[PDB]
Amino acid sequence: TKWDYKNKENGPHRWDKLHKDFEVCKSGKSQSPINIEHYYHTDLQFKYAASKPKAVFFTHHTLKASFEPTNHINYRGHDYVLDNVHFHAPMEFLINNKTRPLSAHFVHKDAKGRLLVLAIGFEEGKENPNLDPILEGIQKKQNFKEVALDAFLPKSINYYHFNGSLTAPPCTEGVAWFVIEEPLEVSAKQLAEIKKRMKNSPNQRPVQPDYNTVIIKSSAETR
Amino acid sequence: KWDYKNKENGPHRWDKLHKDFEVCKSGKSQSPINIEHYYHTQDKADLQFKYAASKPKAVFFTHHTLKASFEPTNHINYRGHDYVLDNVHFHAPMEFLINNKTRPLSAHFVHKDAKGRLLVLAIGFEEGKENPNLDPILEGIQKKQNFKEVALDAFLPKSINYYHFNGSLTAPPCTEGVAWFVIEEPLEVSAKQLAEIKKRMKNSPNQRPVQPDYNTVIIKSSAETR
Ligand SMILES: CC(=O)Nc1nnc(S(N)(=O)=O)s1
Ligand SMILES: CC(=O)Nc1nnc(S(N)(=O)=O)s1
Ligand SMILES: [Cl-]
Ligand SMILES: [Cl-]
Ligand SMILES: [Zn+2]
Ligand SMILES: [Zn+2]
Repeated sequence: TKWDYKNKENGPHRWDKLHKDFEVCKSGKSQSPINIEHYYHTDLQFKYAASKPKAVFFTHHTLKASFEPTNHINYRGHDYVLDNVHFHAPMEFLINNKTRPLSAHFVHKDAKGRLLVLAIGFEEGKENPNLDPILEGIQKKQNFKEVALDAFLPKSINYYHFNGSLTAPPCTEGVAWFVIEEPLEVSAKQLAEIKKRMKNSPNQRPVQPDYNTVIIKSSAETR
Repeated sequence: KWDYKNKENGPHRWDKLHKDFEVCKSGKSQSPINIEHYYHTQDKADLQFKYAASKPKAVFFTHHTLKASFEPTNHINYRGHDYVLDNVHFHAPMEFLINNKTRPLSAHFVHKDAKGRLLVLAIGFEEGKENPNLDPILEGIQKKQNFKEVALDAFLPKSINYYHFNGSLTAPPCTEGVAWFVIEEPLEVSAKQLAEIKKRMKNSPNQRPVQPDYNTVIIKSSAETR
């Protein structure tokens, strides 16, 4: 069958049934997303640059932009190369039970195959020029307009870091999550646009059981 | 049948012996680990002890360990969650490594709350002064009924430094979602206590090798146990 976000046979409460591959979606004790609500206050380097997408496409219910392996985040002496950035409407992670209309995930992998994913919400407000090459380029196959990855995130960020899982099947654990507290802005026309291309259909996995995930809250400079 | 020797049933093959033991290989948050990257933090009063001297319901050898079980009269309260102490058992050598450094012995204080959530407390021993606290266990195991009270309210240090993370049981079925608190400060043990303890664990190492670490989030803090 084909996993989706509907309230029926293939929906999130039933991903585990569709494939044995997806069983950890139910049996796992560190599944994402969660409500980030209880945490501790208290080594992250960015190597992003304007990058022309390898491809920009709609896949498995998300708007996805893939990249050549030229961008990295270095964490605790290991490089995690950015594979792709994709979008969720609404945001999957809740910070103290507050949702944003959109979020973006920056998905990275190190040499051992370990995953590090960075999440950040969007706020309804002013236009965000960075969204445009992705929105302009679903429409193309070839020389894509560069995504300003080095301008995308806040210069100064406050983040929550915890151990979790992929928020979509096969829901693999061992994902190093960094969730940024600061919203980016997106216009009313851009959001409606982005939400419409993901078929006016919510692609937000519900909050999963939280087994007292150890979450630290900190801050860093992205540039 | 699972064991710690280098043949069919050893640590490398636990996932193969039973399908319940599959998370022993497939898990992304398996224990023990080398504790070497961690975050320093506040003393948020998260961890409060309600311990008292307790006579073991039993002291016995099971699954390569020497175990003392207790009545549900002892607690750990964490972040507004109460965990009742189930048992104390031993590992030789110590399973969690602190900054890649060895210990000859460790103790795990295994707790379970009403929902079945697991919290385990670990502390190492070093060769030195004799430890009187171990003696009712060494003395109580060649006996079967009346066990001497274990001074649970005295076993741990009054002031502790610990590392807290979520991990797994270090023995099959390697269940994850285990709340680990590893106390950095060691307790003491004599050469005779260490040797007999090992003989009561049949002079056979019951130490799980270190498993892969997927960027485990560890906070380092401190508390007063009494
Ligand atoms: C190739 C790839 O990135 N696959 C992903 N599956 N789930 C993800 S999520 N919502 O946890 O970021 S990413
Ligand atoms: C009943 C019981 O306590 N079972 C345990 N299995 N593994 C444990 S450990 N070494 O992670 O503390 S405890
Ligand atoms: Cl998110
Ligand atoms: Cl230990
Ligand atoms: Zn995502
Ligand atoms: Zn143990």
